[PDB]
Amino acid sequence: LHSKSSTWWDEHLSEENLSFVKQLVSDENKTQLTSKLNPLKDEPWPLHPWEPGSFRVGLIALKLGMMPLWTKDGQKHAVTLLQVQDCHVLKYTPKEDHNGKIAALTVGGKTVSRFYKPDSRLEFYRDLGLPPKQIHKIFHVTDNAVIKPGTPLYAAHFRPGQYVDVTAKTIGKGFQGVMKRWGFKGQPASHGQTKTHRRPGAISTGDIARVWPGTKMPGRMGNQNRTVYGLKVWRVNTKHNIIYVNGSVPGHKNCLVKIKDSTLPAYKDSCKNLPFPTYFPDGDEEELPEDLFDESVWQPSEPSITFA
Amino acid sequence: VKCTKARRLKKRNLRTLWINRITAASQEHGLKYPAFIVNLIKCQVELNRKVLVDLAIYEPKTFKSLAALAKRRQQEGFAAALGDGKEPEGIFSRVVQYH
Amino acid sequence: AAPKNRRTIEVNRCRRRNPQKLIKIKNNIDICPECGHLKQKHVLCGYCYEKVRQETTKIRQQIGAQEGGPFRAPSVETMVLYTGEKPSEKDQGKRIVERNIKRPSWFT
Amino acid sequence: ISHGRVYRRLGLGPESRIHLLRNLLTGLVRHERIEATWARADEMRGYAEKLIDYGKLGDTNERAMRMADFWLTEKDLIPKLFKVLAPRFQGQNGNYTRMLQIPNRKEQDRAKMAVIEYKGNYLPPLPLPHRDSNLTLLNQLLLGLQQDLHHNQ
Amino acid sequence: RFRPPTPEPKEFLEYARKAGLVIPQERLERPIHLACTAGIFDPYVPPEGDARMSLTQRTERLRKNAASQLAIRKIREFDANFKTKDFPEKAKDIFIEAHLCLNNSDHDRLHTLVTEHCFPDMVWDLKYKTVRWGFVESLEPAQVVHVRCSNMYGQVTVRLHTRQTLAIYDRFGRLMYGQEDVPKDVLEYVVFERHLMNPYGSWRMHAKIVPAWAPPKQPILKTLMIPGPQLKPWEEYE
Amino acid sequence: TGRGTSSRFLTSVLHNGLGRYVQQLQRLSLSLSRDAPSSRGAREFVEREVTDFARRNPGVVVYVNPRPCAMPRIVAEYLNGAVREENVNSKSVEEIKSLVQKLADQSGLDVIRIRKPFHTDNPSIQGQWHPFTNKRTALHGLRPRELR
RNA sequence: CCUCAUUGGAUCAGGACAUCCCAAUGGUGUAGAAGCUAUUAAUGGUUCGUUUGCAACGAUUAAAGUCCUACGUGAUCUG
RNA sequence: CUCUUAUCUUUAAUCAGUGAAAUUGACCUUUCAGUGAAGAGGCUGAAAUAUAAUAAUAAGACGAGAAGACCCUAUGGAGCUUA
RNA sequence: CACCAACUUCCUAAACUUAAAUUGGGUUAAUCUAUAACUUUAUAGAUGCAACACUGUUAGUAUGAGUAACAAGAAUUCAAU
RNA sequence: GUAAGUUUAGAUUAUAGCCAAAAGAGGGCUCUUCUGGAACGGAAAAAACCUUUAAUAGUGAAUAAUUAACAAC
RNA sequence: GAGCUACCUAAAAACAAUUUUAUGAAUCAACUCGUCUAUGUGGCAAAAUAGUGAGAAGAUUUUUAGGUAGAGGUGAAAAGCCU
Ligand SMILES: [Mg+2]
Ligand SMILES: [Mg+2]
Ligand SMILES: [Mg+2]
Ligand SMILES: [Mg+2]
Ligand SMILES: [Mg+2]
Ligand SMILES: [Mg+2]
Ligand SMILES: [Mg+2]
Ligand SMILES: [Mg+2]
Ligand SMILES: [Mg+2]
Ligand SMILES: [Mg+2]
Ligand SMILES: [Mg+2]
Ligand SMILES: [Mg+2]
Ligand SMILES: [Mg+2]
Ligand SMILES: [Mg+2]
Ligand SMILES: [Mg+2]
Ligand SMILES: [Mg+2]
Ligand SMILES: [Mg+2]
Ligand SMILES: [Mg+2]
Ligand SMILES: [Mg+2]
Ligand SMILES: [Mg+2]
Ligand SMILES: [Mg+2]
Ligand SMILES: [Mg+2]
Ligand SMILES: [Mg+2]
Ligand SMILES: [Mg+2]
Ligand SMILES: [Mg+2]
Ligand SMILES: [Mg+2]
Ligand SMILES: [Mg+2]
Ligand SMILES: [Mg+2]
Ligand SMILES: [Mg+2]
Ligand SMILES: [Mg+2]
Ligand SMILES: [Mg+2]
Ligand SMILES: [Mg+2]
Ligand SMILES: [Mg+2]
Ligand SMILES: [Mg+2]
Ligand SMILES: [Mg+2]
Ligand SMILES: [Mg+2]
Ligand SMILES: [Zn+2]
Repeated sequence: LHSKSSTWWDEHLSEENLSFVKQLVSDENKTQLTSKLNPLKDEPWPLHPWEPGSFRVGLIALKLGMMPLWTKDGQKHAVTLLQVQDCHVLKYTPKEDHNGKIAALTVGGKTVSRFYKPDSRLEFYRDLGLPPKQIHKIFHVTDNAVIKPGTPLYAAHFRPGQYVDVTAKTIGKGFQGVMKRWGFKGQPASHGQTKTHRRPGAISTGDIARVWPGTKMPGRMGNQNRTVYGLKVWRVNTKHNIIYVNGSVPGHKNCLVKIKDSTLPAYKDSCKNLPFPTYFPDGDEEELPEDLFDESVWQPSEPSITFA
Repeated sequence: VKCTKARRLKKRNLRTLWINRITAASQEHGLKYPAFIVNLIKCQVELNRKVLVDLAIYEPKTFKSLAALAKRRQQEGFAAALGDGKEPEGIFSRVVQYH
Repeated sequence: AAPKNRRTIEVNRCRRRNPQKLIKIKNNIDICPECGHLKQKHVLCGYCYEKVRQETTKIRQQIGAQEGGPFRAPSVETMVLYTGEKPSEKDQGKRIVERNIKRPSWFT
Repeated sequence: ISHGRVYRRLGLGPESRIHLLRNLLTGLVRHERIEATWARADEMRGYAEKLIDYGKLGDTNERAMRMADFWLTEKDLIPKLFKVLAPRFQGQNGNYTRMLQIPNRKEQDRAKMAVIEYKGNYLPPLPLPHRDSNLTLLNQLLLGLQQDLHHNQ
Repeated sequence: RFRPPTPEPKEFLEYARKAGLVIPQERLERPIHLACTAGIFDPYVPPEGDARMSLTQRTERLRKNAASQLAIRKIREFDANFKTKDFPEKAKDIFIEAHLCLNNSDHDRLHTLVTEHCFPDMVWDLKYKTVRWGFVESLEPAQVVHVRCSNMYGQVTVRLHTRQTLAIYDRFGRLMYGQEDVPKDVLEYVVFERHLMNPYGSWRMHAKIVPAWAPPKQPILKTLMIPGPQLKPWEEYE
Repeated sequence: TGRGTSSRFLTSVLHNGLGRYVQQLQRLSLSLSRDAPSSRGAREFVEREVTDFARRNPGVVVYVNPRPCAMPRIVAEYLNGAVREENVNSKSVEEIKSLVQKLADQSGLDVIRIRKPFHTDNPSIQGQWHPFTNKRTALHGLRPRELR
């Protein structure tokens, strides 16, 4: 037929070429990712010193899960594990184009296949010389903290003792009622209640002869962007690029999250101690220990706690 | 019923249109509409509002002369009233009597 | 709750001719190379499959005649042979189903 | 919310689901090629795979016998499972069942259908989707690329 | 309340076909009347080489008078004016005039110039069509070639060699078979007939005889596809 | 009824008055009955008034057709091609005489809403108003706030 | 000569401020602590039971405000 | 009940077949303040405003229904009791 | 130191001066009959003589709505197993 | 200054108003009498207030009423 | 018009098991009835369904045929019943 037809990467490939293309595409991922492993030796942009009021870039990480953790005081803290995975700087804007006072950096993590993606996204990455990433996000960065595109970022970018903010899409609950969506009391089970147990009561008053905008009603619950503020970093695993963040993080396991320094008033200028542009392992000024801990943390393999 | 009633509102709406267009044309030469209409009458010119609009749109040079004429008659009026007593009447304030 | 007003054809014509309610055109229709009949890309050909099942029913008919009753399933492998074919050494000790027709070209 | 649940709700309830799948499995073992609705055939495929594993355990295994006894309502099939199907699939580590989609049922319900079979059976081969030949234009260009890449290190 | 379900009964055939019915044959009280007989009493075999001749044939008929002239006597017995000398000309008049009707489609006149075995073989495949038949000069004069007789019918095959033009069109005026205006020479044998008994019987064109040794006719302009055998999944091609 | 009907502008057939005035009506057809009460008044029009009308209008061709008739009818044809038909059933001589004269004076142009009482092809003598008339120029044509 | 007949609750609450608690202040017959009076402010909050047919109490609270929305709200439910 | 929760079936929803009912002046069917008889999508003045569906809620259209209630009227009835 | 504005009035042509139960008068659609007319008319005589509305009657077709609601246990070699 | 009025003959319908203003009587309301009103303009929307002799065509004109108004030894 | 229902006449039927006794006694089926709640409300049904309940050898229940008729009949009186 002289009409539109559908195609996908595998339609015309033979049995042998099916394996060959798979190995080739994975081969390219290897070479491209090892080209960018050395930022400081590839014309790094000038590195300005830290000044008060600076905001540096953040990372995109995958949610591994939760585990228990203890402090030297014996308290148990439930902690979430975030893995920084194929995180690169992707695009830079200046203050003018972003229209904010501050500039913008777009980061991206969790490389994905190239086979079911629009041509537009693939061209964007081919210019940058990176395999495609699962998600983009935007970070507000001051001019001193700008980092050149194509620069990888690592869990060591964060250090134990700093507080952080995580934003991710919450678990979806589908279309829900009014009791489970907004915690409405509902109506009694017995004593004459007829076909009204979990229903909303009166919508509004009789006078206004309408329903106010923003009235809470049954609808689709979850799958929204939410942020958690002021989560402490208890430990960083440099070998696997794992960050231990106090408490709960929005989203399901294997959900990508946005990690950046906390914007709460208390920790206004705490990034003085942290690597200001970012943590460069290519610099190799000093080789980090595999596990970084916060001082209060009780490390395993230590003597059992005796509150003498 | 609407067609019959619009027949009489048509004549008042066109007069509103003519006045708006006349005010536009006179303000170009610096005259408010009341002054232009009144002082033209005092010169014994009986052009109506429909005809005045045609002059403004299609005869800009002739309309400009009328504005000067109406301004001159207005200027004469101020002098005549401002100077109390017997002062010779303005050249353009002369009224041609009929019998 | 009952309608307060009759709904006009102009209102109704917008509802039932909206694109959300129209039949979507299909891009996954293709031809079978062997028979030249139409098929969808991800589903088997309904004409070539029809050939196989009609032959399968014939074979299953013959199996029933050999068994002669319920609960007579063999404990050994089965094989189907067509006129002009004889069991090989590997075919020894396996139930043999015999078909009058010649070996079909597709069947191997 | 049905996140993470790995079963379809079929039949009159949980027990009815098992019995419906049990009959389909019994038919599959006897005939080795069955037509059912796509959803039901998909639900029964998992049990078809695991049943062969139990047969591999062996005739003398008591747990296999009890499981085989439950699932095969016709008891003549029990020798078939242990002495025919299991010997056939000794080499394989999995993927004993082949399931494909066939046109919609022409019976006024227009059900989505599937043909499920055990691999290696004696029936006429199904008309499977066959990939293109290496002689096609696109394949040759890819084949040309492969030769250069391997030969040049 | 309600209204009753009346069943509310080219339609009787379906009614009785679905229901099924015993249709006993009926003896027609009035015998059907035939003014012409299907077929030719004796199909004249055209001698080989009778064409491409650029009177000898008439002599051969005089020899066949044993089986033909006796029939002429019968033709005279009922009319006494049928002379094969003048008949050739009259035959042409029918032929030429009859074919001309097709242009106008004056089916009324044809019924008076052709029998009930030629009208269905002249108009049936021309409904929703606009033929244009014109007669160019006749190469050679017409000649009687065979006279046979059987209530009592007589057929006088005539041989004509003429040049004609045909330009059949579709409903939409598009050309379908022929050239708009180009003469072609044709040697066709026509079989006239008459109902001797009827007082109001005359000579009308009955049928035409096609020699096996005739050249093939001009083909249609359009190109045809002849479908091959259609096979159900059971069947296989051979 | 204005929005429910067509409209046009004031016009003349061929600039009728510029060079010479030409009468638009070009033909009158009157059909009558010799003996029919409805056509009595039309009959008197033929007896008395038809000839005088014909002489006054020498460019109008008049056809009078006495025939067995049910309604007497007047058909008027114009140069521009318009055709107008009138029932003359049971009308007096005065009415028919009045009607016939109205037809002669009319033009073939359709009697529908006329948008404007006036019409000119040369509306302006001194130049049509455009926004720049009554705007004074500037030295070197400098637009406002331009530095130069 | 006598007379007499819409409103609770549940759910969800929108609003007024003539402010019950929380917050900022003036005065005192304000030593401190408790209070009294007035200005300002509508911010979020303003409990659970028993006997009750309207009240009558118990134990709490920083407080258990006063009113308007056709008992605010019966095509949401109930006495 | 505090204080709700999980599972399964029904229904729901999507696909195929069949196919009602009350209801309906016309509708190209918005929010606020005013006016008004307790009263406004339609009036006055501001304001808001690409267009059509699908699934939900029930504030309003003094939403729709039944032979429901209440007072009064007729020189309209009827049952019952008597002094 | 005024302009604007309700045919209030003037002007060109005309016209002759103010909710509604009820009252006086002038025409007229349709059909039939008398006598005429002859592409559908005239003068008379007649009448079941004119409907945007009675929760009107009959029939038709919409709206609600392709909505509410309705139905066949499974596989196979199919008055079968 | 102006054109109506009485009698004779025939005849129905009507017999519950509405709001403003003025004077009384009962006791804010409620009775009684006197005056006006029933826009298409103005008063915001506006039956009852103010401007308005009937109803006509016109791409003329003059006008009426017209929610506006300019702390004080 | 008493094929429903009220009452009656005649001729016929049904009541297991268990405990008491010697029964308008007890527990509880079949059977008869219809207490309370929910569903349903153009419903499966113009009075039902699902549970829960009352009686269950008697003033019991059921079958067949006959009788009483509107100023009337019937009524363990609810002004009930009489298609
Ligand atoms: Mg609850
Ligand atoms: Mg419930
Ligand atoms: Mg509102
Ligand atoms: Mg005006
Ligand atoms: Mg619309
Ligand atoms: Mg889900
Ligand atoms: Mg799932
Ligand atoms: Mg509130
Ligand atoms: Mg206050
Ligand atoms: Mg309500
Ligand atoms: Mg509802
Ligand atoms: Mg459907
Ligand atoms: Mg709209
Ligand atoms: Mg309002
Ligand atoms: Mg508005
Ligand atoms: Mg739907
Ligand atoms: Mg509503
Ligand atoms: Mg009375
Ligand atoms: Mg009475
Ligand atoms: Mg007037
Ligand atoms: Mg009136
Ligand atoms: Mg009538
Ligand atoms: Mg009608
Ligand atoms: Mg109605
Ligand atoms: Mg009606
Ligand atoms: Mg419909
Ligand atoms: Mg609906
Ligand atoms: Mg449904
Ligand atoms: Mg009885
Ligand atoms: Mg017993
Ligand atoms: Mg007892
Ligand atoms: Mg009991
Ligand atoms: Mg008892
Ligand atoms: Mg009784
Ligand atoms: Mg009683
Ligand atoms: Mg009854
Ligand atoms: Zn095929």
